[PDB]
Amino acid sequence: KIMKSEVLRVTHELQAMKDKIKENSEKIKVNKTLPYLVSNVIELLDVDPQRKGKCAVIKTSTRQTYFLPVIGLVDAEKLKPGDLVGVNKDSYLILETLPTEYDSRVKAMEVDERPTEQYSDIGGLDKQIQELVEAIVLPMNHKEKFENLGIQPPKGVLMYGPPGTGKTLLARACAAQTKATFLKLAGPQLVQMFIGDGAKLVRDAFALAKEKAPSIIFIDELDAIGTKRFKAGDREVQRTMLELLNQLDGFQPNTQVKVIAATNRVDILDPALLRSGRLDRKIEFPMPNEEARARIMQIHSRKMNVSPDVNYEELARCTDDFNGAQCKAVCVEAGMIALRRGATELTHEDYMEGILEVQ
Amino acid sequence: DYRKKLLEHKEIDGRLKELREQLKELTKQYEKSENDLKALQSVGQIVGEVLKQLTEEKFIVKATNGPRYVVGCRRQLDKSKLKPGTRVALDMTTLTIMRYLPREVDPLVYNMSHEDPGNVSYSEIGGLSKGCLLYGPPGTGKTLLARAVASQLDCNFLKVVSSSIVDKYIGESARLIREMFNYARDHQPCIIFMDEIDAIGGRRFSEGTSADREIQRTLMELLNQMDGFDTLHRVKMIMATNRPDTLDPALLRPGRLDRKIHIDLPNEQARLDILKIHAGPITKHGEIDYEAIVKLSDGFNGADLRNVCTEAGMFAIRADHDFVVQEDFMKAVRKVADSKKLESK
Amino acid sequence: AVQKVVVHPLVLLSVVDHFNRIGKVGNQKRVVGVLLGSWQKKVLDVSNSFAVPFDEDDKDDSVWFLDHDYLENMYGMFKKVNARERIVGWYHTGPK
Repeated sequence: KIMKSEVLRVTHELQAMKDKIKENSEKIKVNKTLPYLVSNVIELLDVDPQRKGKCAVIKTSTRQTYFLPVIGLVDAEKLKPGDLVGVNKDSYLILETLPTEYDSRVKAMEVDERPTEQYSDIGGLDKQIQELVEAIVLPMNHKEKFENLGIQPPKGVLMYGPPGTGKTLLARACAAQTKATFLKLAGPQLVQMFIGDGAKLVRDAFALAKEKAPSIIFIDELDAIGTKRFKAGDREVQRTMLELLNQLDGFQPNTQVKVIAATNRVDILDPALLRSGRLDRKIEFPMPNEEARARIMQIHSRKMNVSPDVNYEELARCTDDFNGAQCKAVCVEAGMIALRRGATELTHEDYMEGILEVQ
Repeated sequence: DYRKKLLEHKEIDGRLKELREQLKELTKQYEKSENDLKALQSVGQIVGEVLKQLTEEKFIVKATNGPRYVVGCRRQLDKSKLKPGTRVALDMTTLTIMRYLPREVDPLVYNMSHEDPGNVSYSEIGGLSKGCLLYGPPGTGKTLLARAVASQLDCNFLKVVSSSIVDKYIGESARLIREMFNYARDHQPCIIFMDEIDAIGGRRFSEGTSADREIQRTLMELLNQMDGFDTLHRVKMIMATNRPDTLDPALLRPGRLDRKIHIDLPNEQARLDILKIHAGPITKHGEIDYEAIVKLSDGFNGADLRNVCTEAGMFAIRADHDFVVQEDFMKAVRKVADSKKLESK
Repeated sequence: AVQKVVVHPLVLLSVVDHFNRIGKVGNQKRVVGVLLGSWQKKVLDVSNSFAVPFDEDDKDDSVWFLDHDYLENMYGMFKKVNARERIVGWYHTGPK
């Protein structure tokens, strides 16, 4: 062991390095304390002919352009044309880069932490919603098993069906089970007055989904803008829409946060929406029958003082060709006039009274 | 007694030599921290532009902010890059010149930055042994092939999206056909991809409106630059689409689309090969039988065959079993594939 | 390797300080100073320097007294205030 006796000197040199890094690593707090302003960064690779070529183009908020190479600490998500970077008074070096927003009108579209309703609020849809509950639970907790089996969850699920069925409050009810950040987005929001806004909205959606923590982005009314016209505004929505499909087709690292979509009608079906990353999960959600409407209306009305003498035959007969949110409006209306009816207990005539009231 | 002390001392020496790797690896990063701290000391540089040069040693610079200045020549650099018309950089002190600043553009960063890695994808396309037509029979994977060679070399990443010929304003897209195809004629190597051409492939059977007439006019520029007065012997275009019925029979002339590659799974060896490359990282019971999966599958989609096989892995993971028997493969590829036949209209 | 060097008068005026801070003791031997410069480029450029207490013996010439802690502390603090210059060599004021 005489040859291994020199390792002690090496360990003393290494622990001496750990003893001497406290000062030069301690000045990181006083030099990198606070970037006083915000400056935009534009990446531009240079060539010096080590003597290697590496540079970047800087633009300050006060419209002043300077010169500086690519510097700082170990960069992994950096080197992109972003904003909100670290900068000193006049040295103009890059110390702390963090991606920034602005145009808060799109950043704060729907800031929801978690909803209140859960999946146990409906009745008679487990045979078709269980695939989605699995498709949101197993890709969140069973990421370890995805390497033994080599499974990548799909990113596009088509939640299509007739309107009024509750395709938004139910997907939100499953978003309560996702436990991730919920972020809504409307179809018509892409149609703006200025040019090129849809690119900023799409790259913003993948900017918060790509940059932020694992979240949930549910969109709706996609059919209202998914028109395949052959000037035209829906062809501009083909520029933005086909741009989004290009970001769901040309991006293999799209294994991150999913993009859930829902269409209120499948009349104008875009044929280019078929792909593993695109809307491949096509589970048909038809109009609930009087039995299913009595189930979702019973579980949605399990909180009000409902009379126990309900055979569901009269309401089952009156509810003809109705939807889920329509019976939800009947439940809410019953909870509205049942107050002014004097009797604190919900009666049986209030069902048809609400059906003929709002419809 | 003596023979055991050599092995025991070899074990003490082993656990003594197995602790250096936990420090000597991160000490390189710790020293790299101070290397960067010594690399961030070059600060205070500004930019400028050169318009007119009077003296060979000292010339006039034009700053971005608007005020103009005059600078000298540094003893290190030479008069090669000092010629006018090249954007350079300056310093706040003495207005010296460290190096120049090569110009660029905004979309040029997008056209010169996207790169897709992966060299095995060229050999993962399955048993598949001036323009190419990739049409849309019941079989997919054209994006995996075009992006497989494109991910292999492609010599560039000149991707042409079918949504880039929108031209919201007056339909003068000829500046973009001649601009981009003029870039293809300028750069000696060039490969062009045209994915989802069915949207811009209107058959103009009836009287088209102003929105259709401009797209068909861009198709007239395509005619005038494919079989007009301009050859395309060196450049190559890849027309990908979805339905082989509305593919502009005027453009279906064999002068442009020489061969036809039907993206399908006809051969048993191609379906078995793609099934094996998609069945790489999957684990399953020792009982293997792929001839039933390949035999029962008739005219299906490749990437959707991956989605059906992984869908059978989800059907098998519903019962949270680590091992996966091939019964759920035959019955889940069977039933789910029959659902794809139902949704194959 | 190195064709020419560049020496600033600041180090020689620091030798004037070597002759100033003597204190009239009667030794005036070859006080050795720690020369600093830029060894990165092919040409050598001395910017500043410092000194270390150096004493020899009267009869025996092989006696020489240097310091490692003072060199690592003055060089450590000097590198902390200015990291663009590092150790290169030394120099003595003796004519022989």
